[PDB]
Amino acid sequence: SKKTVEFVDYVNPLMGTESTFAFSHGNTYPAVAVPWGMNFWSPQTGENGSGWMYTYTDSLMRGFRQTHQPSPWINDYGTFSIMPLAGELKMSHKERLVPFSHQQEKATPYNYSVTFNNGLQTSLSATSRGAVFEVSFPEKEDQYVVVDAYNGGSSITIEPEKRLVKGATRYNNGGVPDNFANYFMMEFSHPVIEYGTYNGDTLLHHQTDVAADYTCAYLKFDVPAGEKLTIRTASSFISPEQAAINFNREVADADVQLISGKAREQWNNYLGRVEAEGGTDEQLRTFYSCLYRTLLFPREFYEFDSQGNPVYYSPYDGNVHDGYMYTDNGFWDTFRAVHPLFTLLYPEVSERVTQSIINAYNESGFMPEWASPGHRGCMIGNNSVSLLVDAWMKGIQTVDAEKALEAMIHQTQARHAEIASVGRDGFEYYDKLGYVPYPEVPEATAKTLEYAYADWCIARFAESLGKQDIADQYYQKAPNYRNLYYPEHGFMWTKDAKGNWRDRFDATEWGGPFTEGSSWHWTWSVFHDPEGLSELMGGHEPMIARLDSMFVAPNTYNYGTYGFVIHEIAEMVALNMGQYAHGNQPVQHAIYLYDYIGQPWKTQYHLRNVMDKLYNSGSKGYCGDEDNGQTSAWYVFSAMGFYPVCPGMPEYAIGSPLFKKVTLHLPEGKNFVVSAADNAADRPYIRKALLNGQEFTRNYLTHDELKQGGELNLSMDSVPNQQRGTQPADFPYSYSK
Amino acid sequence: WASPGHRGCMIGNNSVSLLVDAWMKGIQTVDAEKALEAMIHQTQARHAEIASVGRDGFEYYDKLGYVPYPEVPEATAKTLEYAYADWCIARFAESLGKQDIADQYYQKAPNYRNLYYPEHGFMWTKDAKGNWRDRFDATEWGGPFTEGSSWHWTWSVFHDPEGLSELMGGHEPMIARLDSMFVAPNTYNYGTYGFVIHEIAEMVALNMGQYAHGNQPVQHAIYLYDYIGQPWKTQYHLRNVMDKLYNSGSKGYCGDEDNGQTSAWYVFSAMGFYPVCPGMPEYAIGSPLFKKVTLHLPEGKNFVVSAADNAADRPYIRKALLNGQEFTRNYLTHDELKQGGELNLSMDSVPNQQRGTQPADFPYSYSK
Ligand code: NA
Ligand code: NA
Repeated sequence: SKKTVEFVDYVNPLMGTESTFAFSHGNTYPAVAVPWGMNFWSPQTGENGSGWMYTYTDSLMRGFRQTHQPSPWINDYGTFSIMPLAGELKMSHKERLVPFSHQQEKATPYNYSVTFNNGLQTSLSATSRGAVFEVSFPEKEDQYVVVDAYNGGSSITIEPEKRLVKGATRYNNGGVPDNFANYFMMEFSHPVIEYGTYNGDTLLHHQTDVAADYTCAYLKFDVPAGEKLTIRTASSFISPEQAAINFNREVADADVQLISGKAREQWNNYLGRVEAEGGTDEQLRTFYSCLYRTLLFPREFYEFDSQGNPVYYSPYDGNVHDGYMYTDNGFWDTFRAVHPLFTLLYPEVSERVTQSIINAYNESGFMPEWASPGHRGCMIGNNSVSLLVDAWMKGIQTVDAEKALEAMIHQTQARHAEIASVGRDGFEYYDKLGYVPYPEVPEATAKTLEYAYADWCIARFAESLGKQDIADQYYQKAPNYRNLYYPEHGFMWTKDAKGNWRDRFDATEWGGPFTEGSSWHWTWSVFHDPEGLSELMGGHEPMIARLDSMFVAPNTYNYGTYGFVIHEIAEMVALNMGQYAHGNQPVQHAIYLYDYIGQPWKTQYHLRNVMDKLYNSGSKGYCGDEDNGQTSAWYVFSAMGFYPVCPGMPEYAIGSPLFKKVTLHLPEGKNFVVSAADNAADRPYIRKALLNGQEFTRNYLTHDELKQGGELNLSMDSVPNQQRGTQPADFPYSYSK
Repeated sequence: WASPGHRGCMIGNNSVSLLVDAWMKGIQTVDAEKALEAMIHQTQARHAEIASVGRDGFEYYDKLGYVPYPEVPEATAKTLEYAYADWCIARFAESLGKQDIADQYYQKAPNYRNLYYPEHGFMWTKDAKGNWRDRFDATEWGGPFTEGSSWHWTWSVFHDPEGLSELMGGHEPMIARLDSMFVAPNTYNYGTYGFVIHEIAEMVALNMGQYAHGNQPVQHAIYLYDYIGQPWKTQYHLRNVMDKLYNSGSKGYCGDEDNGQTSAWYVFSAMGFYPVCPGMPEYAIGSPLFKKVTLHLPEGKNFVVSAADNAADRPYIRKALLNGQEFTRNYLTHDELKQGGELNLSMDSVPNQQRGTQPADFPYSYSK
């Protein structure tokens, strides 16, 4: 039903725009899009070529980009920009610098609007594959639009009499076939009075066709006072003909108001699949902003042909195929919570994503791990397997079982000749030794830990097909994490190919056999077997103590006499020293581990503390020094009250919900409610629970329990209930249990 | 190091810098041939007992392009100091018309590149066989470094900021790394309960020591934004440092005064400009502390830096006139000062991101 404040109204696309470390994979741009849209749009302040496309502290705008960028370091491909200008014409991105104030900027998912200091106003709204702009030019100043087709070998053609511009952009950062291009077209509402092209060296007036390394074109207008210029645009990865089909289907005849309303409706539809009630405006903004961020990637990479059928340009083999393709995703990051969120609330997406993984395998020989748009060398692991198996175990079964199994096994028994992250780096050593050795293989221990998990997923998959021999082969590798636990030191470490432990153990030392972390983080990377990890650590007791040594309260000695303001200044210190590296991948699940070892109240306390202290909805809203936006799905799940600790096992460990109520609108008209009528900032603890009206003491919900609809009714309290959730029957899955 | 005669202390051949910086500014009171002989000898010889007199490890340096560790103590710091002295000698020889000698020394000016560890993005160390020392650690003091770690010493390339940015991946990455050194502290959501809790938080960041003010190899670092397109950041951060890291009381400095050096940084920075690279007669512009400074130079010439609307929260240069003409360069030459005149600055509470961002505006780099 219509509401005064709709879910999309809570979204701030600039949340955490100042929260990201320069040398991380976190994006900072206010994406204008529809969910999973093939093309995104954004303001651009950075130079062409810079992954730092939009920098909040920069006050000069250069263009509005059609972008696909999933990380500043992965960078962009198939990108061009459009830039309206008043007064003086400037062609090169190096010279198009127009001052604006954030006070005259309004960024939302369905429309970005900005008014420059010179009074020129523009806004744009996106469809899946196109966009529409309005431009209001200042009176009595020259009126231009510049189209920038980027460098790397581009072309632009102007047809002034038809008010059309078409072109091809080929800029990319690798991972593309030899015939790669994005074919674009745009239409202007008003007569093109003058026009010209630029080839990176010379501005050529009256010329209408240009091709060079770097190309731009300008159009000059004479829009009458009171009127606005509309620009309609769409692109395709298939051909100029398909770009025109996309244009005609999605943006032809539209003004920005039409596209804006449609995108707003789409966002409200998709965001509204989880309805949060009974929270502050700040909490609602944080939640829906994180959810918006979560519904952007991976992007759909398919298009609908003249017959309305889905087709795609393959970024793996460069041919056009029937069916579905997605891209722009690092599974090493997104298997943990983003794809699990899809399997629950957006399973129609997982249905197509899983098919696309197999398609990429058919087209290239390997499943992707980091793709943008094709195979890119980045990060580690075989988490492609997790997406397939997690979905399969939740009843999302669109791929052929035998083909999927073959692909999974191959991913663990081969590696790309050039790209270490494609397939399994070090598989020969791992199969022989039970671990990947360092310094023989970079990041060996983090790899071993990721591989033991992927092998557990493959065992689970094979077992569910009745292929018990293959399952037992893979279950034999599931405990390989144990092979790197250094008993004298009580942490994961590394060995060379001869079995010698690396000299001078140091739990805090980054790099080497570890990835983006140290043993302090990577020791927790055993989410398929928390019970087996506790065994290594000497039992539930020692494990609880080590978790406690990550989330411990600040020490204020006798200084708290100055007030409660003392414990706040004191809490900063632990976070700044980084005892808990919120966002660090191998410990994203760690707060939930208390659910497995008998003290769920600690999960409840710490989770609620993190949600309150490390998030807000503003420009620095991903507060964790180690959080560069990657915890968006983590926040959505955690606010709802539960989290997929081990994808591939259809279970969600229970934390503590943020709102008085969330309602999940699931397939086939089923609704699942988590109600917490007496929830409050100082009432993080679950005293009692009813599941569908029956006393409920388990520390997890199954996917089936959610999917069938119903209600988890929680009685929240300010003190923990130490008699609840402490029995072995209450604990979620472990391989060794 | 002299007190009163030769004393074994510290490193480098910066005697050469005193001679060359003065010479290139027109101070020429020594025999040119004798000075060149002495400079060359300083790089080709070492005192039998005192490591800091002459060039410790010169044999290795000339052969390998760097001083190796553990063969020579403090090898990486020495290499970086030597690359700069060699650049100075090249400048001197060139000005005398000795182009061959100049070219031989200019070939050594880029030796700083030989210790940049690409995998890690910091200066590090190699042994004589060319093997990187195991267990890289950017914050590890001692060994191949002195009075600092790679974190500090990575910035010790005053004769070639452009070439340093090249190693780092360009202007933007170098900006990003400077920004992290000078970043204001993270206050999470604690900003609500109190304030300036941000001020208190700043003191913690300084206790931690992200930017080691006074630490020699990074003294110039705040001025580097002048070389890479964002002078407004130099302006903001310099003024912050001058306000927060100095006072006139008994605990007035953040570290050793050092024979006028920490003191001289403050004097230059308060006047509005700083000699990033002695031996090159120019001064990178920062942001003046006062509404006016007048320098009384030789031959009755006076140079004025005026900033009539200067104030504590107006650290930025909106606009400048040099001797009445629009001025956008991020440096003044020694000749511009010496001849007398005025740099008239319009100060502002917000940065002017359109000013001083062009290649023509950047000061000297050997690589440019
Ligand atoms: Na952050
Ligand atoms: Na705004």
